[PDB]
Amino acid sequence: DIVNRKVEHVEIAAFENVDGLSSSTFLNDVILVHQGFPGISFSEINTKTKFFRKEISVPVMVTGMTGGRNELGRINKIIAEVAEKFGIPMGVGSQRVAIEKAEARESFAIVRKVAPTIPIIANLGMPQLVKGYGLKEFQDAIQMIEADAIAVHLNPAQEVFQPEGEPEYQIYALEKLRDISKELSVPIIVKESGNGISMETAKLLYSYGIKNFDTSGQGGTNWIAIEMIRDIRRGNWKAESAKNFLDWGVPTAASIMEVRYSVPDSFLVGSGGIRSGLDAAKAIALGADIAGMALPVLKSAIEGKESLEQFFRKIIFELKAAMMLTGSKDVDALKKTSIVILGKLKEWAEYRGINLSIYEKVRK
Amino acid sequence: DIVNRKVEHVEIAAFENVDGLSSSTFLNDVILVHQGFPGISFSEINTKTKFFRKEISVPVMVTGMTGGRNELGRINKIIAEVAEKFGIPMGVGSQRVAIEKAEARESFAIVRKVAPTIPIIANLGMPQLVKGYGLKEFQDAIQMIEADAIAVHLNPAQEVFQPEGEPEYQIYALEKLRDISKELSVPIIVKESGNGISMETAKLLYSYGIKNFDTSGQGGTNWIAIEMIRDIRRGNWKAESAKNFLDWGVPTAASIMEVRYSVPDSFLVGSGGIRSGLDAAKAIALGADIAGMALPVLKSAIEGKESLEQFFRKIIFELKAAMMLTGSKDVDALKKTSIVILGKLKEWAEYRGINLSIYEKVRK
Amino acid sequence: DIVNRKVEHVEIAAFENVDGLSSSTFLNDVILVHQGFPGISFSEINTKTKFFRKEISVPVMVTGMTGGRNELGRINKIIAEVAEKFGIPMGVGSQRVAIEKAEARESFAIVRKVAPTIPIIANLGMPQLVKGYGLKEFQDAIQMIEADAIAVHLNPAQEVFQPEGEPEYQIYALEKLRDISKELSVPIIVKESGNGISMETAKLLYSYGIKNFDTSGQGGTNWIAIEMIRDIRRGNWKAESAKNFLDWGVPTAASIMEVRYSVPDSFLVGSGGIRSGLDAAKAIALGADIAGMALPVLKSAIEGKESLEQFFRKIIFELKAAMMLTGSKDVDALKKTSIVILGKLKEWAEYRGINLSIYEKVRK
Amino acid sequence: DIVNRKVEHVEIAAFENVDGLSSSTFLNDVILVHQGFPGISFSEINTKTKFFRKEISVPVMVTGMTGGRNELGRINKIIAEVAEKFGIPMGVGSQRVAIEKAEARESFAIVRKVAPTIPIIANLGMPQLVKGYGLKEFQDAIQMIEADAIAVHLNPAQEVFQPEGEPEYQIYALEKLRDISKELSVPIIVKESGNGISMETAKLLYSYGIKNFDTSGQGGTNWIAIEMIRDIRRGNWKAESAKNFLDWGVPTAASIMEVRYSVPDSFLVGSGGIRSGLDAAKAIALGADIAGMALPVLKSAIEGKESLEQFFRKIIFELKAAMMLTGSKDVDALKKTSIVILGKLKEWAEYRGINLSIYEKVRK
Ligand SMILES: Cc1cc2nc3c(=O)[nH]c(=O)nc-3n(C[C@H](O)[C@H](O)[C@H](O)COP(=O)(O)O)c2cc1C
Ligand SMILES: Cc1cc2nc3c(=O)[nH]c(=O)nc-3n(C[C@H](O)[C@H](O)[C@H](O)COP(=O)(O)O)c2cc1C
Ligand SMILES: Cc1cc2nc3c(=O)[nH]c(=O)nc-3n(C[C@H](O)[C@H](O)[C@H](O)COP(=O)(O)O)c2cc1C
Ligand SMILES: Cc1cc2nc3c(=O)[nH]c(=O)nc-3n(C[C@H](O)[C@H](O)[C@H](O)COP(=O)(O)O)c2cc1C
Ligand SMILES: CC(C)CCOP(=O)(O)OP(=O)(O)O
Ligand SMILES: CC(C)CCOP(=O)(O)OP(=O)(O)O
Ligand SMILES: CC(C)CCOP(=O)(O)OP(=O)(O)O
Ligand SMILES: CC(C)CCOP(=O)(O)OP(=O)(O)O
Ligand SMILES: [Mg+2]
Ligand SMILES: [Mg+2]
Ligand SMILES: [Mg+2]
Ligand SMILES: [Mg+2]
Repeated sequence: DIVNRKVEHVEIAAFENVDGLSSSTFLNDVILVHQGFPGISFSEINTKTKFFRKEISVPVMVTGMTGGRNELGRINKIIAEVAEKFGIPMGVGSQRVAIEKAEARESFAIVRKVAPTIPIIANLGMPQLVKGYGLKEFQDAIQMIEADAIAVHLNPAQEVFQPEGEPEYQIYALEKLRDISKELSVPIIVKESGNGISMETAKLLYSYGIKNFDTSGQGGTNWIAIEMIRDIRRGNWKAESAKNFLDWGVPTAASIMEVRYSVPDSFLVGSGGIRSGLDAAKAIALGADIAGMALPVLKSAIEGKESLEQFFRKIIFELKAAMMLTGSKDVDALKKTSIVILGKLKEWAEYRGINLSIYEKVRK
Repeated sequence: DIVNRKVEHVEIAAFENVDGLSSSTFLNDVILVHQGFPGISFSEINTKTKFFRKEISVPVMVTGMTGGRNELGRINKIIAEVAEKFGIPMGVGSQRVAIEKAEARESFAIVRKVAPTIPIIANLGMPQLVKGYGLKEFQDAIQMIEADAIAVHLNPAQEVFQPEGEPEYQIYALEKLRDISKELSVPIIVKESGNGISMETAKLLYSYGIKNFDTSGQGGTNWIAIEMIRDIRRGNWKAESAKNFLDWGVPTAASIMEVRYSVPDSFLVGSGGIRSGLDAAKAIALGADIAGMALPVLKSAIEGKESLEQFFRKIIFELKAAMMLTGSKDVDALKKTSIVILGKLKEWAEYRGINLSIYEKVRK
Repeated sequence: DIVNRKVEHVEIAAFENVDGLSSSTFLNDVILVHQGFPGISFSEINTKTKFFRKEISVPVMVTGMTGGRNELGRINKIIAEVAEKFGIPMGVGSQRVAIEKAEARESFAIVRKVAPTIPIIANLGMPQLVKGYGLKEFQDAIQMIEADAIAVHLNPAQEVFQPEGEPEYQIYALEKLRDISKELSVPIIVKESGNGISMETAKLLYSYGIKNFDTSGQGGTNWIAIEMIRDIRRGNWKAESAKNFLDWGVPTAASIMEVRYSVPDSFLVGSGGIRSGLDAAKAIALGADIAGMALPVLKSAIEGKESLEQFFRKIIFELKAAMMLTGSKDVDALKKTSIVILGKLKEWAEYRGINLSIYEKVRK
Repeated sequence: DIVNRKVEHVEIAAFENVDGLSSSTFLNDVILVHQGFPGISFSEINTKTKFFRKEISVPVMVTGMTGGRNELGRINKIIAEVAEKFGIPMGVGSQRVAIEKAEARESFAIVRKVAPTIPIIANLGMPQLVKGYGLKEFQDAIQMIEADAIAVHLNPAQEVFQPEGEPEYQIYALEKLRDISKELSVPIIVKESGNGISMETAKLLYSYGIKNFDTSGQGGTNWIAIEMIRDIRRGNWKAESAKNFLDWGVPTAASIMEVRYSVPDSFLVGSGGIRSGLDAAKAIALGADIAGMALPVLKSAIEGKESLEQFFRKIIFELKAAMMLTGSKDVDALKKTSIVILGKLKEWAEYRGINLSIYEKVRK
């Protein structure tokens, strides 16, 4: 039944109209300044970067999506085996379903069988931490895929509108997380899920020892829309209310600025509606260390292995194009390349007290 | 004939295109910052608040609308009995028609028969104060429904365009109001009716001892539009002139900022185009103490009791969703949650000398 | 043939699509703050104001349009006799045609026969001043209609695109104007003709003794569009070039600000796209002493006397509505009522060094 | 085969939808202030200006386009003979094709046979400097047309997406350029090709001794779009990636401000989407010394000699119209005429640290 929600999520995300529905990343408000004389050759561009203790080929990761059933495991297999080939890290979806059901385990474990070298990121939800999960469940999630890190997701907006949702975000959960992190052999990443991380949330998490963030801002997969659709489907009246919240959240670009600014030493994944290598380049230039993608990887993987390989080729070419055209020889150079911030994003930053001058210093 | 206007008002408001016609609340310019870690559970959210000497369940009121005839009284009865059930305060429509016609009284009195505990708010127009109404008429309006307060409405824009309108707003009326307030057993609220309260008007009313305001800004029911339609109907040439004023007024959001800023200790209802619990949450976060609704309550009540009950359930769920997602455990926390002000509202505030820093301190 | 241009002008302005074509007044960027308690009664509003040595009923004038042929004279007659009835001043069109042709004189003179008391404003073009017109021509224009003032029009944009146009605006013309003003028994108003007066032009004219200005900004009658159409008609290739300049000029609202700011003691007509009494009210609140109108008076006059009477009633009602709703008892109060400046007009003012604070002081 | 790309470029530029495709010049954000009293006569307007050691009739140049084959040479012939007649300078297209193929030479040389007096500008691409071109190749390009200057183009964005592209922009190329300039008898202009010059690129080039720039910003011919179309045509998957970059680059207007500000003594060509004499006037008022045009000259030349003559008449009239209407008697006066900067251009400048006050001083 949790396994049912799992297939339904994939089905709605993949096949319904939920990508950027009534929402925005604000990334149109970010412009990378063109350099007519780049000072480099396309072929000397170096996209390698660090991901904790490993080196990755490209400053992009696939963020967590699925698992919990055979056909979900075969999607995970395709994603893992292509991510392995391209040298890019992969998060799996929530492993709750596999803590609850032993039959669901193989759909996660397959990932490490087929991807022995890339970083693999485990996944559990924050509500489970308030509902009995602790050290041993985290260790199980980690060992199940020989994870290099664990992502703990924030999805209170999704939980609020989800028919069987669990909107339990008591502070006790952070106390528990902080304790768990003491004993864990791998780092914790705290990621949102379509609604973004603000400076108040980032500072709170940091105060409990969290140093690794994944923005997952509005403007990509709309998880309120997905649950709205699940509510429409089962005649649940929360559907009409969900519609009022479709543009709820911190836009990806605003979230990147907010996290980088409020916690300048954070290791930061910029994700939520990254759809091209240009999006990826903007997210990095703005302040992220790596760009995250989920939905377009799902849709490609469903079409097949070769389709997903072509997808990654395209993303990597686009990223390098944006590095070439900004004179950025490597990832560090891109992080400090010249940008323009305009429009609503500029107004957002101004109101939120993000001094642009100190901002520019911090992102460089 | 006044009773005729009363039915015509309800009919045009309920069934014609007058809601936000060529007007705007500016509430799109207000964004509540999403908190990925709320620090609370949905079920611990407390929406109780004070309304003068009573406690109400939810920081929302139904503002005054109707009365004056049987079928208008049956609408009032539906509204009152549902408002009683939900623990929310209800204003009635103008009681002038019931001061003028004894047959109209029951259509107001029914309200207190069916709603013994909730705050009930009386209603008289400012133009009547200029035209001979005094203490006794106020006392009659109050006792008629055992009111906990009286609303005195400002509708000069409506009166200007109304075929039988009375645009008499001499300053003498305020001297009279101040005198009446000395002797009244319940507080006075001064409310607008679709065109909003500016700082000049708020400060003027305050200088005369008015401490309780209801913004009723532009962006919701368009009363100039209603009278334009009444003019079109009777071939009155004022109709074409009304069309030029459809976007006349202070937008609800700007009016909330203006009243809170210029009279920081005011008890403030934010109303005019509040259509969801998210609107309600924005209005409160901006500076209102409670959100007011009229038109969508009318339209639901016309459909029936159960329809109105479902409407309030939806509003309350949406409000609590916005409280959850900003980490607001109670109404006081919502009043000081993090916001972003963008666009035309920001430009409005800047021109009007609303220092945003002192504004943030004042709204808390 | 000049008489032909006169007929063609009226015909294109009245019946073709040239009103606000690809242009804007910026008046949407000006908002009059609504006062829910005006402090006045509609019937005590006083709209009287000064126009040089005469009193006028309403702070509105009909600006110069036509004359030069019988049917143009009958239009002038209708305008004059209604303007006389309403106590509002009337400018006539360019009297060049009547200096050049004795048969054209009656079409101007009729105006004073039918309107003995209102201010009547003569009209000559600046290019005529560079081409031989002097004191006597001015005196003839004045005595022809017993004028209370003379308007000298600036139309370089129109002259550039006009098939038989005369774009001669040598500085010598100003020396001449200054000399002529020494000897003239009535004041000179310098007016534009759809393209507006900037601060550089206003200060220049002031340095030569001009104190009376009529903005005639872009956003109403588009004179470049009129000449474009005349060019299209006669296969003149200047038509395609005119199209590139359709949005050329200082917007009416910007021009009012610019003239009031740069020449604070000016007597100022705000005109160019004034289409309602609300437009008129905004223009005066912004800084004008009176609002000017041409095109909509033309279109009404063509329909007839009664049609023009209804038009003025509508304008006057709308003005008084805007005065009522801002608590403006008289024209002086309107000149200092509260406004909001937003959008492009705000950006225009900022770039042009119009300090908003000193601006508010100067207009009040 | 390079000859083939040459024909294909002309064909796609002339006949496909690539002019301002998903791009913008930002020139709508620049407004020349209208002067109702110009202080001059149309006929006294002087448009003559300096182009290195020659005088040209009009502050406009045809920037480099084509050559390399007979039919391309006949286009160059038409352009050269009309440019000669109008006294305006002409750049030729890349002469690489003529260094590589002796048969291609006549298609460039024809230009000087038919245009003996106007400035003629040679052309070579920056990638060729990293690939073996040096002094002698420059001298050959120059002598081939008795050039008065050489343009070295920057096209890294084009090279990235070009099927046979050469995205080699190593810094060594500037070292070489600086050396070559020591020994060359004519000055070097560095020009972009539809994606614009930033302050970082301008300052870099300046640090290597480059004093003459041609902005070629986005908003006109979209070279990424041209290569996208060439990619679509040959089934190259880079096509989908090109689509993501269609709005990549510095908008012409922004580039003019950036180069003028960062290198205040530069000799500056403002080009990229200059389509009218009004565009030309804005570019000069903004900070350019001359306006450049390519695409609309190509399209006219393809129609014929008389068509191109009419095109230049139209451009010249529009320029003089804009000078008339700003009171600009000559090109120096236009360079310091009053402007307003609004919108995205204003935001661009602000973020990039272009102080508008020091900007106004520098451009005047
Ligand atoms: C079908 C699907 C399932 C997902 N499930 C999870 C989950 O189990 N755990 C998690 O942390 N994020 C999950 N996500 C959220 C993504 O990891 C990501 O944060 C979000 O979708 C925004 O990125 P995108 O716009 O590139 O999809 C899911 C995404 C998709 C499309
Ligand atoms: C049919 C109807 C009649 C109304 N009559 C009154 C009135 O008698 N007195 C009053 O103060 N306001 C009256 N109102 C104005 C409302 O109380 C409220 O201020 C305004 O409609 C804006 O709120 P809304 O957009 O939620 O309707 C009326 C509203 C409606 C829809
Ligand atoms: C048909 C017509 C002819 C006009 N001719 C004259 C003219 O002779 N002299 C003059 O000063 N302005 C003349 N005007 C310009 C107007 O006085 C006015 O400045 C301009 O039309 C802007 O006002 P509007 O938008 O209300 O028309 C003419 C206007 C119209 C509609
Ligand atoms: C068909 C065509 C070919 C071009 N080839 C050249 C080239 O060989 N060298 C060069 O420097 N620029 C070349 N350009 C770029 C233009 O000179 C100019 O910088 C750019 O097109 C922007 O101006 P526009 O928008 O007026 O076309 C070419 C332009 C066109 C339309
Ligand atoms: C986006 C995302 C977190 C989707 C998973 O949400 P979920 O609440 O269904 O996950 P759980 O299985 O952990 O409850
Ligand atoms: C919005 C609102 C005040 C509608 C009632 O206006 P009205 O002038 O019809 O009310 P009265 O019966 O008090 O005159
Ligand atoms: C708007 C306006 C001045 C129209 C009259 O322009 P015109 O050049 O036709 O007038 P003249 O008869 O004075 O030349
Ligand atoms: C715009 C422009 C420079 C077009 C010419 O680019 P190209 O790379 O084809 O020129 P080359 O022949 O110099 O390579
Ligand atoms: Mg969950
Ligand atoms: Mg009334
Ligand atoms: Mg003329
Ligand atoms: Mg090349």
